[PDB]
Amino acid sequence: RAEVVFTCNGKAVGKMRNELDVAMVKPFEERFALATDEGASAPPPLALFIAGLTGCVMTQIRAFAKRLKVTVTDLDVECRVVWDWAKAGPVYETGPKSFEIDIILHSPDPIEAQQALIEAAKKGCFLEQTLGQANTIRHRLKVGDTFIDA
Amino acid sequence: RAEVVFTCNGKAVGKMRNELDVAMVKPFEERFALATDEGASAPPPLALFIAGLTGCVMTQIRAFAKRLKVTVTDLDVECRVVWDWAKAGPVYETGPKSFEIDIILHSPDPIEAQQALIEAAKKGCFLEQTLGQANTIRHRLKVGDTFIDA
Repeated sequence: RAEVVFTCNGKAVGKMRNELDVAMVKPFEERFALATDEGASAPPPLALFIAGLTGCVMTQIRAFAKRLKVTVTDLDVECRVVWDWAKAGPVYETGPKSFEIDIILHSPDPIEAQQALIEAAKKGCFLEQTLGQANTIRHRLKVGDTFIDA
Repeated sequence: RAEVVFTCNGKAVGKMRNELDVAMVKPFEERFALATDEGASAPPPLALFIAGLTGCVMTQIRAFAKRLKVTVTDLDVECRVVWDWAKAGPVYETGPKSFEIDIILHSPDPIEAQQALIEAAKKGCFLEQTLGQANTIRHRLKVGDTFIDA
């Protein structure tokens, strides 16, 4: 199994800002400091993906906590995603292997209440709900003035 | 159908750098300039996701083009993703609605060759292969020194 492994350790700061410490772990080790927020050399694509997923989960936890009667302090979310690849003639093909999200709430509330918040956050999180089902991506290729299926 | 809609227009620059012009379109309009690369106020989580997806696709196109005998110039990739939400008691639940990726190669090669490159890029793209299947995300909640399922 040739693997690509990313992790993200997210920490809640400010009102809605999440500071996302992303690392490639395999095939080699690199770190990227990213962030998300709500209100109003570049990293590799999988770093943006894992930061997005971690930030999405964190955002829903933070948005829903008071509504669901949970006090959360110094929220930390740790996410690990594993993919694998295989040779396919002159190129490679890929797929997902595992997704893990560990959540630290520092909450004074019942565990049942904390679980309700995590469940609500899972269903509120656009990206989690996307990842939980198969999706069809329509691809098209420009030819002249038109786009054909590709 | 209450929708959340993001777009990304990606442009290839440099050797592997992709400049990703992301917009929220619904529920309101915001723009974010992002980028990915390979070698060696913060945006919302869905902006990082769509930038990641667009950058992943572009990276595979660029990595595979010469290997598959395709000349690509001034690569541009346009991606549109639509989700929807619905009320669920005191909170909301979400899901994916549509994914569209339009590719502009400016290539002097046969259309069949360009399609082979796009197909190879689809299978090489970690994120496309992730999105094409259902995934299980294991969630855990810290309790004391241990993590329980959540």
